[PDB]
Amino acid sequence: VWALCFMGSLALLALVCTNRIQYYFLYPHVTKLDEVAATRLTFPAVTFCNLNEFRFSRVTKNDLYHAGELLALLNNRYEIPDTQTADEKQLEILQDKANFRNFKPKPFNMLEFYDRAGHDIREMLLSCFFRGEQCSPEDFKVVFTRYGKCYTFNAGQDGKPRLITMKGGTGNGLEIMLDIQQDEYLPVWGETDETSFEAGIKVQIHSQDEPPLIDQLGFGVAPGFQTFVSCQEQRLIYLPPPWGDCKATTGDSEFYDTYSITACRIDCETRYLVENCNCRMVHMPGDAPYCTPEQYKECADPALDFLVEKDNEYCVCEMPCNVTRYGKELSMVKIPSKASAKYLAKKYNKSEQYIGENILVLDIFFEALNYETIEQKKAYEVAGLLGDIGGQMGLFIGASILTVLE
Amino acid sequence: VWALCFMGSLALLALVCTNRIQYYFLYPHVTKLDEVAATRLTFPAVTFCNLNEFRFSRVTKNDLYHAGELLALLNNRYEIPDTQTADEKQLEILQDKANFRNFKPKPFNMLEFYDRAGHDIREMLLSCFFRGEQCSPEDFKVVFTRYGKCYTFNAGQDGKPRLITMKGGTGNGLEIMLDIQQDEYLPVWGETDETSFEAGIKVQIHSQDEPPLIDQLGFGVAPGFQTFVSCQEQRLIYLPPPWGDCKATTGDSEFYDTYSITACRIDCETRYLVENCNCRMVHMPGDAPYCTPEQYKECADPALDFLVEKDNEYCVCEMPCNVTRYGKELSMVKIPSKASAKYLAKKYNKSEQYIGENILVLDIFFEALNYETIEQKKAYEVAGLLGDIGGQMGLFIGASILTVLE
Amino acid sequence: VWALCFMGSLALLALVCTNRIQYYFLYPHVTKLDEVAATRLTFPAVTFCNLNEFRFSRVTKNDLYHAGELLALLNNRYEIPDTQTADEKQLEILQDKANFRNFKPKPFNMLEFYDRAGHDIREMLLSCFFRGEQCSPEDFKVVFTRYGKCYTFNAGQDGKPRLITMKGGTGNGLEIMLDIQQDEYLPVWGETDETSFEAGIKVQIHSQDEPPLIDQLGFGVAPGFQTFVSCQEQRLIYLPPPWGDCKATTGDSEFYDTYSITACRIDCETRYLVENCNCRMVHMPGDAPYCTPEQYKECADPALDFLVEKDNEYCVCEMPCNVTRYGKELSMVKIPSKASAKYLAKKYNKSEQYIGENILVLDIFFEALNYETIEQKKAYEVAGLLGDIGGQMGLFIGASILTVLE
Ligand SMILES: [Cl-]
Ligand SMILES: [Cl-]
Ligand SMILES: [Cl-]
Ligand SMILES: [Cs+]
Ligand SMILES: [Cs+]
Ligand SMILES: [Cs+]
Ligand SMILES: [Cs+]
Ligand SMILES: [Cs+]
Ligand SMILES: [Cs+]
Ligand SMILES: [Cs+]
Ligand SMILES: [Cs+]
Repeated sequence: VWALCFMGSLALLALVCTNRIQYYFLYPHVTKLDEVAATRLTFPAVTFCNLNEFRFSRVTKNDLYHAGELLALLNNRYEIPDTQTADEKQLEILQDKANFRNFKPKPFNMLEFYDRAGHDIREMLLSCFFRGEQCSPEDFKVVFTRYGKCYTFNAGQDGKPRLITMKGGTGNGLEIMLDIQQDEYLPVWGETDETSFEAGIKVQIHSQDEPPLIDQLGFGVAPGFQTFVSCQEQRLIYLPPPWGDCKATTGDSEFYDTYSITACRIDCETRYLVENCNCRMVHMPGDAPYCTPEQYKECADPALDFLVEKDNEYCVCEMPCNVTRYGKELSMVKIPSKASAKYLAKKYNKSEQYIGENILVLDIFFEALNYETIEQKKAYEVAGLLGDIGGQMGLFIGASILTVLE
Repeated sequence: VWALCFMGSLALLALVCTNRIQYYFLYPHVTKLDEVAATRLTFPAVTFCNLNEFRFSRVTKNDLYHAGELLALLNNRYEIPDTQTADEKQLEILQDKANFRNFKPKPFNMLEFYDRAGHDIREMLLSCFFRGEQCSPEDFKVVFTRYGKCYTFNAGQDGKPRLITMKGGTGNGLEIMLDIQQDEYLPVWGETDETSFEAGIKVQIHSQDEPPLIDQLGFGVAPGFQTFVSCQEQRLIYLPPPWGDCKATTGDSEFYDTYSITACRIDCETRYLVENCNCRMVHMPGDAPYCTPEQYKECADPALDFLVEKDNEYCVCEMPCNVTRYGKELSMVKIPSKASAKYLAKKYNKSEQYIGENILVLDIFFEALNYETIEQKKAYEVAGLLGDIGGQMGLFIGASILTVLE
Repeated sequence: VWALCFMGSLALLALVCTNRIQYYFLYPHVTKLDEVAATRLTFPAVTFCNLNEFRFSRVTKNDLYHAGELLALLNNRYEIPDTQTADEKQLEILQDKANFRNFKPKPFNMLEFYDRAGHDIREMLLSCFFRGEQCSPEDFKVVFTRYGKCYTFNAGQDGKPRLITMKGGTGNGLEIMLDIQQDEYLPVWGETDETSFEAGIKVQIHSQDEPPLIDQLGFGVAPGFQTFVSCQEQRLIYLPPPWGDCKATTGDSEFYDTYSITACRIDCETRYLVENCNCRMVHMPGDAPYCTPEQYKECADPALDFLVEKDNEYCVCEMPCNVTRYGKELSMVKIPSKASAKYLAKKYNKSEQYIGENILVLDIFFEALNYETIEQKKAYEVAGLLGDIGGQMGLFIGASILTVLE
């Protein structure tokens, strides 16, 4: 008599049991977030670039011939544009070296042009301090970006015993004072991908083993300010194939020997430009010929402009399994003060005007809670499934012992 | 003999079993946080407002009569305040149209005043680019806030095939150059909720289907800078009644057909002002009469000033079950450079002074890890409880088989 | 016959069972993150400091004698440095009170010097508003930092019924307008830890019961801007000994009666300076003698400079079990506008130049989602282990009933 709903007690097992086994096959994960004060923490690499690509005093006669149009300094008939914009003192200088009567074109490449005309760390870096220790231009590695000759502090390449951070605050990080040298900025007479309307620098904080994409990803620092950048290192760990679609951390993709989102982007930005312009830009890796100024203006610029703005399809990247993110909070105070302008003016052999317009202090450091791990953890292991459907079996063929008793 | 602590083995079951069943009734939840590089991602809406509400050249004789006191331009006896502050060239203009001898008041409402005197996108927008494509004032929807005539890029209303983002960097987002038109700013002679001491604009990044609250929630952008806004879309999902107290996402509340915190706030800001001033402000929805300048100064301003600063009680909102947050990291570089000022001066038919004081470049884009889900997941399902108290029952009436054996 | 792999079915139990018991001993935890719109939320404390330590008009003859070298105003032979930098009008004033012929040294201590020469809230605070209510210098508590005489709004010490926040937006928070008084800045003739090249203020948002470390942790606010600081309170809860190594929240460590990272840092910064200079700095607690200017320059500065930049070893802190973090997003607009400069100039009895160079508006408020809890939760309780190894036992000595049946 009392056994009709005992096979109905089998119906309860089925419904409850069949969902815990479906839940496993969804392969669900939870998140383990730990914000903590670390010790012996590795300091990131800091890349920076002047927003002006070429120093006006270094642009030679041959430099202007090959690259003039690309820099919007010459029209098509190799002369100064009909318009343009002043300048009483500069137009004298430029038209003198725009005189091509007497001139025969000499060999030219953009990498050497960037390298020589590009702004120099040795005259930009007025002051460097990391953790009490004073750094020099030696502590900065030259790296080429779409901006030109750029510089990486703490690149930590070749034997260099990487710099560590212990606690929070400005003192436990990097401080640099810079002269952006506005009096060396190329006159802007038109708009091209090489000229800008802005004075200042671009900065990007990244892992030593991930290349910069400062054109796209970087932050700006304005001249005539001290800028505080309070940071936090975020370690993001993901789960392999069955739970999430991450690509393996330890390589292995193309021109760089560490897989990251940025490396993957530059990888096929190189492929794309080679497969379309027969040409690579200055900042791209590989061994293809460097783009000639004519190829930059006709092919290489629009090609990369297409990839970084229009493309929805060609250069897309998978998620790596390890990602380092840098949370940052920015802040400014004015430099110089009325009470200090004259000091710095004298100290660096400069006008008081100049100091207010060119001088810049950068502070990169971490806050107290400097380290964050965001790791995806498995929610239902195989053993926990068996221990749940097992203890589910012995509940309707094991806890029936107390219902038939009553 | 060996059965005295077997009912003491029942005591172990009770203590361990009664806490796993209490743990279920706490209804606990965990968090699933996923920061990832997305694809086919929806671009937010961008609302912006000039901090000056009314263009000085558009304030007519009738405009000054009705709204003069509210704008701190006239005292109570309809004349220019006894003090005030200059200006040799402006006081000539204002006192000419402050001459009310010969004048008879004409019909007036604030919405039309805002609409006509309000700053115009067509003369503010000097440059617009989204993802390589150039935008025009057509791509901006006019929206009224407490600031006045404001504008929303990518409002995505009425058929408009919403704009998408693929990757990280400035190129995959919006860039706009603006003239805030300081020479059109109303003279500030006193302090009111309509005048400000600041030049610049207010910006707010929000969902297409959530209204702006830019007065309260927005960020500022200063003139004479290029400002980079690196973003991250954060999707926050919460749990319904038993686990958390969220209100349903899909409606359904009052003047807007999507429930959000901002919509809920404006909802009863409208109710409150109607139920206290017999009046609605220009930016509020519904069908009540628009506030007259006199009602603004006497009733509507203090009423809303009470709600947004003092009120602890009247207009409080429940959490929605879906929230879109935008993490943002701001950055500046100077505009113009010494080497480009003259170009832009000529390009827009303006003084070099003007360019340094009025011109502004805004960049809104997402970083590489553009998308974040913060979803609350159930920690103890009903099936996992049964599989644990079941496997708990068969441990003291099932693993006694190995203790009586020894 | 059908019993050879039944002891092989014992092998399955062993492998699956021995990992769920190893998983427990790893003591794993998950994370519960809840971003929500709060109510009745406690407003933080806001500390700020002028970047100039000593007001030029308050530096007396005796002040210059004792502290002159430390301030880089005097060389070693008690005279004005041979160089230095101007100033036609200031060098007249300073050399008059640098005349020590006729002068006999009087008693001196840095705390009184900071207290008297330090910038005064009563002449810096031009405007204060919190949630519609106007605040005065009374609402600001004087606190000494390495900057000098600094000020804390909403310190909430001694009976003060702490201020609350309800919703998001500028209105539900603090707004302050400041004159940093650049015309009162001490001339900078050299570089010391007491002089700076920057005009502006340092700000830090912290818990009422945690001291400031504004030198290290604070953010800057530049003069001639309105700065918006959109905030979010983050409550971080950690797990005691067995799961994580947190130190107890409710005390109990040294000079402050609440354990926090900042309190712990100042604790042994005090110990260190006492145990090395026989000396404490002005901002440090305890009862040791205050450092004399000579001791500052010779001992106390380099000692603390060592701790905040070089030290990897001496002053390291454990994690507390409760931490309050403040996420912040910064933003600027220009002050004053061309149309308002003259008003403020007149209002505060100042030059139009002065207003552009000294005036500053600060806005501290929370966004809509103002409150965040990041709490570490236990992943495998003891009861859930037993209910899993129990339901694991009764799966190979309980679900064999269906395999021997077939
Ligand atoms: Cl790409
Ligand atoms: Cl409200
Ligand atoms: Cl320390
Ligand atoms: Cs450009
Ligand atoms: Cs490789
Ligand atoms: Cs206002
Ligand atoms: Cs509705
Ligand atoms: Cs200093
Ligand atoms: Cs204590
Ligand atoms: Cs379980
Ligand atoms: Cs279980």
